[PDB]
Amino acid sequence: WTNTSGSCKGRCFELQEVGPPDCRCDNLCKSYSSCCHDFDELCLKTARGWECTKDRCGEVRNEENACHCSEDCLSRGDCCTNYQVVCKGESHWVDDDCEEIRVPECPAGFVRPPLIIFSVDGFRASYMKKGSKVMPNIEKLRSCGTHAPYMRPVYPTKTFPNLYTLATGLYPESHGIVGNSMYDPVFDATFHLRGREKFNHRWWGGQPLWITATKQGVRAGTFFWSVSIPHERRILTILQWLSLPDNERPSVYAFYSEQPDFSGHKYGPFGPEMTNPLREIDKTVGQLMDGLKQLKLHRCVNVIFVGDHGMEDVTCDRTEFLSNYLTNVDDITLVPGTLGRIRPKIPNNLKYDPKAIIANLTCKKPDQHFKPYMKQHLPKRLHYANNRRIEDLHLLVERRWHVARKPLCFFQGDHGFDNKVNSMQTVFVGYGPTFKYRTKVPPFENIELYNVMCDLLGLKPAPNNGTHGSLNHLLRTNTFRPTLPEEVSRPNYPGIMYLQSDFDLGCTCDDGSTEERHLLYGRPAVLYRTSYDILYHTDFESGYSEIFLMPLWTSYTISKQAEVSSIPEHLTNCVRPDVRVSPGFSQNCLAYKNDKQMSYGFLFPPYLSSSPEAKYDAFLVTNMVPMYPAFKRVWTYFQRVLVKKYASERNGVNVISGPIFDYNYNGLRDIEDEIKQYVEGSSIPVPTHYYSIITSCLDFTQPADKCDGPLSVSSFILPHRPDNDESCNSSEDESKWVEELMKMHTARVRDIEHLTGLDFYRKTSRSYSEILTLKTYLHTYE
Ligand SMILES: *[C@@H]1O[C@H](CO)[C@@H](O[C@@H]2O[C@H](CO)[C@@H](O[C@@H]3O[C@H](CO[C@H]4O[C@H](CO)[C@@H](O)[C@H](O[C@H]5O[C@H](CO)[C@@H](O)[C@H](O)[C@@H]5O[C@H]5O[C@H](CO)[C@@H](O)[C@H](O)[C@@H]5O)[C@@H]4O)[C@@H](O)[C@H](O)[C@@H]3O)[C@H](O)[C@H]2NC(C)=O)[C@H](O)[C@H]1NC(C)=O
Ligand SMILES: CC/C=C\C/C=C\C/C=C/CCCCCCCC(=O)OC[C@@H](O)COP(=O)(O)O
Ligand SMILES: *[C@@H]1O[C@H](CO)[C@@H](O[C@@H]2O[C@H](CO)[C@@H](O)[C@H](O)[C@H]2NC(C)=O)[C@H](O)[C@H]1NC(C)=O
Ligand SMILES: *[C@@H]1O[C@H](CO)[C@@H](O[C@@H]2O[C@H](CO)[C@@H](O)[C@H](O)[C@H]2NC(C)=O)[C@H](O)[C@H]1NC(C)=O
Ligand SMILES: [Ca+2]
Ligand SMILES: [K+]
Ligand code: NA
Ligand SMILES: [Zn+2]
Ligand SMILES: [Zn+2]
Repeated sequence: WTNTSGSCKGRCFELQEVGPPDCRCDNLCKSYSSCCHDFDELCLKTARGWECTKDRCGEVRNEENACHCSEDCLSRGDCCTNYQVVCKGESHWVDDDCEEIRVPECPAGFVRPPLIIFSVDGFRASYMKKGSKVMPNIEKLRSCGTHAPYMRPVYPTKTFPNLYTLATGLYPESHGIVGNSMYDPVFDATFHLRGREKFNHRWWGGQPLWITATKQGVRAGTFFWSVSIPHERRILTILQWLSLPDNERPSVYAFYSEQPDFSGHKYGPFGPEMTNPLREIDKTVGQLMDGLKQLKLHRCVNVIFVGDHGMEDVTCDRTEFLSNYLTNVDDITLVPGTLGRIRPKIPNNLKYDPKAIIANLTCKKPDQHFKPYMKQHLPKRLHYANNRRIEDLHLLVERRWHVARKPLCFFQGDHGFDNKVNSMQTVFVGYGPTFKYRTKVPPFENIELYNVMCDLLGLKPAPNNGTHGSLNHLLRTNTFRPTLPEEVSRPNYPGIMYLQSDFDLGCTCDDGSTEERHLLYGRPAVLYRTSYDILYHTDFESGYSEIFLMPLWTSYTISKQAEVSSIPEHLTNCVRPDVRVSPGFSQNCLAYKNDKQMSYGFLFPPYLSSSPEAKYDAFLVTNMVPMYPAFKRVWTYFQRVLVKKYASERNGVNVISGPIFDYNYNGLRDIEDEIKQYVEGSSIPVPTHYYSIITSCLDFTQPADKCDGPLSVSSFILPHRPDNDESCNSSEDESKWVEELMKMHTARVRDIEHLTGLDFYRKTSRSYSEILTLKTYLHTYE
């Protein structure tokens, strides 16, 4: 019980936490039914609006006014933000020339630059192109500070998952807010945007920035604002807190605006109607910046202007209905819209038939505007599977479309789609002493920001999914010095030890300076305890695992001019024992011969051997990996057509390929116990995915093998599946569908590192920070 009888006299938006029985005067109160009886009256004044007019200057203070223009307002910290411009002849901040801020210029008593996070909902990256004509304050922040052309949100590209990702540095599958709506089968409870259940702390994982700050003795303003509190009041409140005594004043602040999202939904992202809400947000940024200038803080504070996701054109007319595919949709619950998650309407309903459902949803219309996935099959770059609140059955929906359960307008915009979709990209600008001046940075992912916000506040981040140091290039100071992970397992370098006669595998073949040409960036370090051998070859090098019986990685270089050659018919089924590696640590062809479903492929492609002699090396048993015929369609096209195409296009490429095991879909390297499938009758483990990392010189005029400067990388994590049901056009020639599949499964090098326990690019001429940026890069193909 809370005693509402008390008063918010001299308590408005107090920062001190107040529990029952006493009543509150903070943001969470209206929201919690714990406000004092005079909260609305004392704390939410509106009288006379938000701006000083000439006729108010010098006024005697009336405590009923929303803000003040009286002579004492400044030391009281409650002037309207435009007070000085109107009453003291000062200029608006936006009208002042841009000037580099080389060090914080802070008033007496400020020990470090405060951080203000100004978050905007549904701010599409491309809105920035409207420029100073529509958004002059934001344009000044953008042009004079540090900006990315866009920032990538997490999937699903909706508000709750993204704002909490900004706050924690975690993927939704790890922080737990996997949607705006979710069902937790263990709680047997439902979380909704609307309603009180979301207030229960059990839903919220990881450690958000405000808790991290507080635990390290750094004070935070509110990161929650009640919907009933107008934006102008939010800004005045922040400015009031910044005027507090040294021993009360917070170091970190957040502002949130539900615009331009609301208007985007109503009018669509390209509507002329979007101009007004954008002007309104800019006006709010102006109030903040004018207010800061009034406090002599405009060259002291670091300001982050950041969005949660973008906005796409989505209308009533573009809705797929599940009732068109399934006979009884009244028996399922669908989280609908720009994504789909399906579960039985009755929890744990035994008649739920997910295999039959997926079958009826797979490639059933030519123009089908979604694709069903079991969550383990979703592209790994989405990191969207390892949480009990994520339904097994997912629908990835095509941009511009909705999926709904059945047919049983007022919106023209929506978002939630695959986070590499252009329309979903959002904004990032950093301005202040700690950010660089007039600097553009490449796009980056929102998971990276928590680390940077900790850097800006002198905090040590809780464990998270950012790669700390990968954004050092945004900062003038406060950068994080990363340290190389130490290698855990040193390799063996086995020389010859066996004779062909020593081998009984069922295999038949009916007929320096390797490290220099083929390992351009050093050997990958193995960051777990295991046993493996380096193997050298004219055309390739590998780290062969004696445990998993195949390479952990195979590395090779292909020159721009490289020749593509066939596999001679007499070598079609050629597999050769490797006299460097014991028969007991080798695969055997017998298992393949006997397994009616599983075939094999090679990591280094015989198609790219330098000579007919060299080709024989590609047929070694130590280059062989288990591949379903379905996967082989993809892999052969990749080995035979695409790698060469890349070399020709990029002036040579260096390729590192290998297996990934992630049977429990947690995005991390499986241990032996977690592997669940082997080649028939054998102990040869079956990868869930195969990766390839393709590196070249960013300066394409230089060959990959003689690159003096920054690198260019594209990588993939291809799902190893027994069919190509994912690819609706796979009945056609590989040239009509394989690249499309690969693009969907693009990946960061960092993603591969998590999944493999390997550490790449340890011997380069670049800084460690640059390499970390490279490893976080995602080639999106948009
Ligand atoms: C992205 O970055 C994160 C953070 O580093 C990595 O996630 C971590 O993975 C490790 C290794 O697998 C896990 O270690 C295990 O820890 C558990 C005990 O964990 C409990 O206590 C910790 C510390 O207080 C807490 O963070 C954990 O929180 C999980 O569980 C909460 C309660 O149910 C839940 O509210 C929260 O959202 C989180 O759930 C997520 O993780 C669990 C696995 O723990 C998973 O089942 C769930 O679906 C969510 O994904 C928890 O209370 C020990 O018993 C083990 O021995 C082991 O040491 C970390 O717990 C885990 N941390 C978090 C916060 O998720 C990701 O691997 C990384 N991803 C990638 C791809 O790199
Ligand atoms: C570093 C932190 C980044 C920003 C600070 C702001 C919040 C940090 C908070 C994380 C928890 C946030 C919980 C949500 C508060 C806003 C709820 C909201 O107002 O939803 C608006 C609604 O349109 C979203 O629906 P939609 O995704 O647009 O379909
Ligand atoms: C709820 O709050 C009201 C207001 O503070 C409390 O009223 C006071 O109670 C004390 C204790 O007997 C009296 O001495 C005061 O005269 C009251 N003050 C006013 C201004 O009303 C009330 O006691 C609270 N209810 C509780 C404590 O259960
Ligand atoms: C999958 O789709 C088929 C139709 O293509 C559904 O089968 C129909 O539904 C009922 C019950 O099975 C039959 O009486 C109809 O004759 C079938 N229609 C056709 C056109 O053959 C099947 O029910 C669907 N499965 C699911 C799980 O929804
Ligand atoms: Ca795993
Ligand atoms: K076979
Ligand atoms: Na198919
Ligand atoms: Zn949003
Ligand atoms: Zn929205």
